Amino acid sequence: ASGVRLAIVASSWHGKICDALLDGARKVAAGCGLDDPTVVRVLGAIEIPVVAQELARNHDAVVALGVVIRGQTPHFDYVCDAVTQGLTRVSLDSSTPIANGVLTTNTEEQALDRAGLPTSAEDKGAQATVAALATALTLRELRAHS
Amino acid sequence: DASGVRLAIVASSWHGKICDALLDGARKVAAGCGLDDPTVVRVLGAIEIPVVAQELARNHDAVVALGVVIRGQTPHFDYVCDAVTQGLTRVSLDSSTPIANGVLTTNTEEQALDRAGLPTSAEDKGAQATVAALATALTLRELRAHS
Amino acid sequence: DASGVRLAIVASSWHGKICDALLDGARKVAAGCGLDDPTVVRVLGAIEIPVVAQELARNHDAVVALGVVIRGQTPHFDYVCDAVTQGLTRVSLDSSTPIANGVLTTNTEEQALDRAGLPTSAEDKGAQATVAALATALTLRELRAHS
Amino acid sequence: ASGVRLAIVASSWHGKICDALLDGARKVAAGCGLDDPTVVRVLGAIEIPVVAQELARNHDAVVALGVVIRGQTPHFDYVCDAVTQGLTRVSLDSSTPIANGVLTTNTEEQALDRAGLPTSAEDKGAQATVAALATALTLRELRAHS
Amino acid sequence: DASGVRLAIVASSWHGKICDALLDGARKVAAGCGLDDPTVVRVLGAIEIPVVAQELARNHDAVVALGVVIRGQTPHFDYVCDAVTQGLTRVSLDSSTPIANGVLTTNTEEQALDRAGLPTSAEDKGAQATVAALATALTLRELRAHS
Ligand SMILES: O=c1[nH]c(Cl)c(CCCCOP(=O)(O)O)c(=O)[nH]1
Ligand SMILES: O=c1[nH]c(Cl)c(CCCCOP(=O)(O)O)c(=O)[nH]1
Ligand SMILES: O=c1[nH]c(Cl)c(CCCCOP(=O)(O)O)c(=O)[nH]1
Ligand SMILES: O=c1[nH]c(Cl)c(CCCCOP(=O)(O)O)c(=O)[nH]1
Ligand SMILES: O=c1[nH]c(Cl)c(CCCCOP(=O)(O)O)c(=O)[nH]1
Ligand SMILES: [K+]
Ligand SMILES: [K+]
Ligand SMILES: [K+]
Ligand SMILES: [K+]
Ligand SMILES: [K+]
Ligand SMILES: [K+]
Ligand SMILES: [K+]
Ligand SMILES: [K+]
Ligand SMILES: [K+]
Ligand SMILES: [K+]
Ligand SMILES: [K+]
Ligand SMILES: [K+]
Ligand SMILES: [K+]
Ligand SMILES: [K+]
Ligand SMILES: [K+]
Ligand SMILES: [K+]
Repeated sequence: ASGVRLAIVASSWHGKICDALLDGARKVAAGCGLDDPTVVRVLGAIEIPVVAQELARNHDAVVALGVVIRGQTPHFDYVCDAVTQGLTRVSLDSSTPIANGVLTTNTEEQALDRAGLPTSAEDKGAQATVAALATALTLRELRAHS
Repeated sequence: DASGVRLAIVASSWHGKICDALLDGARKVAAGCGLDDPTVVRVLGAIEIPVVAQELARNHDAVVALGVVIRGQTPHFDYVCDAVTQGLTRVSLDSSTPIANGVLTTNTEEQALDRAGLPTSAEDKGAQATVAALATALTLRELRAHS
Repeated sequence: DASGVRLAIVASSWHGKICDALLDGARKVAAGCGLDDPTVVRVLGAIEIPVVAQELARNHDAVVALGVVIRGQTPHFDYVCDAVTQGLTRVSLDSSTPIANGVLTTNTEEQALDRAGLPTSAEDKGAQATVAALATALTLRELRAHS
Repeated sequence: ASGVRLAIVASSWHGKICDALLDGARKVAAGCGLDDPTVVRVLGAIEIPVVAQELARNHDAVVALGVVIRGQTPHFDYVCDAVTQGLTRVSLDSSTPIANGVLTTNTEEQALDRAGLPTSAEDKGAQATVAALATALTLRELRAHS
Repeated sequence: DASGVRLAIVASSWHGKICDALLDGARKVAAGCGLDDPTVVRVLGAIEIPVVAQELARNHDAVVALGVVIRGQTPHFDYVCDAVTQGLTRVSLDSSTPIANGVLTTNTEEQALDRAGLPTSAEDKGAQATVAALATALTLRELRAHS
């Protein structure tokens, strides 16, 4: 994957968990021969699609990282609807994979469990970067050459 | 920071005290960041915000959307929140412009009060949404064309 | 006052009595604001509104959507309300024209009656939507080009 | 209303219920004096929008007929979501009424009761055709003419 | 006789054994209808299907979408299914190409196995989706311009 132009946009709402996701994505990127992907920080998940849209203009793949955790109101449902709709539209408008590393949990421990910390069951940042890179390589192979 | 950003704020009026409080928070953040004169526009309800947001996005770096939807006796709340979600999301991507989320969507009036940055509120979504708008605008300025 | 704005109203007919009442509300607000002859068009059910509202938006500053969707025995209500929600939101932004929300989405007949501005009704969604349509039309006029 | 150009697309999943919807639609078009409508069969509700899109290029109105009955899984919800987004989009892209004749029920009993059979409470194939026809005529009047 | 139709199949790999069974059902229908060599592409998860389906749609009469989403401990399952639903629906209509539904969306693994055309499965979702794809391609063929 050393030739792929990779972008990562990570939100900052719930800082420790977001850093963990990013750390996972970067390590997968580096392990695949990419030492310097484009990394951009935004505040919350609502801000990801617009930044992903900009990044997709000149990258083969964008990894979307963030953490939405349910509060006391229906607001959680609408934040996740907005991000779902936006990323989906961005990937199709740009014909570019936007990988899903945006945790959507009922609880904080569930998010921690999926963030790739030493005792976590899995790592979404890593998983989303693999998805982005595999899908970019597939698309490159399907498209025009040579 | 933030003094060159062209900010717009669109605020509904459906629950007066709450709406005015969100708008105050948005405006105080803008002033704190060197923005004394953002474009401020008022609409009746949340459903009116997207079309007005769309107009504003043509000549601003960021738009803050403020409103309050509180659940009543019917499914109506669900559809109002869906319309706004789809609309703001479409607007931000059609215009490549941050549309910051300061629209409260609550089960109770208590909860909305608690999130509007009134004296005894736990938090202020109006202030938070303005931080998001300004920061994303600045990020986009950095990402886009300059030499 | 809105004596210069071009208003259209599209009202469905499924549940006639409540629909006529919504229309009455809409027309009264219109007349009170200086508009005695808005464009009024009738459609069968709520699913017909967006396509007609689309046509009306090409020739008006605001469209008021009126209708009544009352829950039955099946999930069907959800998908009818979903469709109207997506459509009207699309139409408003495609045409950059306010499409005002006067479409009741209720669990019972009692609830729709209570929101249709009949004599003993708690409120009048037709009136409310119409105020939203005109105030938004006027706001947009002030925002857009004039010399 | 004898001058409107009418197309009907019906899915075949739950065949007995689908035919009764179609018969209801056919009776209303015949009673309103139409030149026999363009009638197309598709397998399930999921296929309706893409065929509706084709028919909409050559017709004043499309009647969409189908039956979705909830099963053991959440699949029902997503099937109904797809058809909702699709037809809505098709009607607005083409500026053409796409009438609602898609039953979305919990049980087979409920579908039967809405399919215009002798002991049925309602006739949705009929209801949808009236809506299509009336909306076609309304748009014809709103649009440009002498 | 579908020997003339250009068929693509995109299948995810999340839950490998089940995806493979779905693919096998698809292939068998395809081969039974005269198509020994359809375009087959593997993607990681269901989120990746729309963008690849879009690419396939430029060069094919029909695309079959195969995949498996099984609900976990969080609301994540709902959003993943919302994304796939919206994406595929958008792709079929942008490109006017049948995109057949072979994406399982189940609460349990047991449910998904039962729908995947295994020896003891109640039904075969892969086979079903392919019949839908091919049949819809043929219909569109007769509906469109020919002599
Ligand atoms: O990126 C993000 N993440 C999260 Cl967790 C939230 C808040 C989730 C909503 C919880 O708040 P409550 O519903 O007001 O208690 C957000 O807005 N944006
Ligand atoms: O900006 C807004 N805010 C709110 Cl709270 C509503 C009504 C919420 C619906 C509650 O009332 P009920 O469902 O009729 O009891 C709106 O339409 N537009
Ligand atoms: O404008 C409208 N209004 C209403 Cl109330 C309906 C019926 C929705 C409820 C259906 O009843 P069920 O068939 O028992 O679910 C509609 O289709 N179109
Ligand atoms: O036109 C249609 N109709 C119906 Cl009823 C279905 C399946 C309903 C899904 C129920 O099955 P289960 O959820 O697997 O038990 C479809 O796909 N397409
Ligand atoms: O193609 C797919 N399939 C599936 Cl099953 C998933 C997992 C959805 C369930 C996630 O588990 P949770 O994190 O425990 O909610 C996916 O992301 N992509
Ligand atoms: K790109
Ligand atoms: K929680
Ligand atoms: K990690
Ligand atoms: K702008
Ligand atoms: K309440
Ligand atoms: K405040
Ligand atoms: K730059
Ligand atoms: K207009
Ligand atoms: K009822
Ligand atoms: K009234
Ligand atoms: K102006
Ligand atoms: K047409
Ligand atoms: K059932
Ligand atoms: K005319
Ligand atoms: K094609
Ligand atoms: K499970």
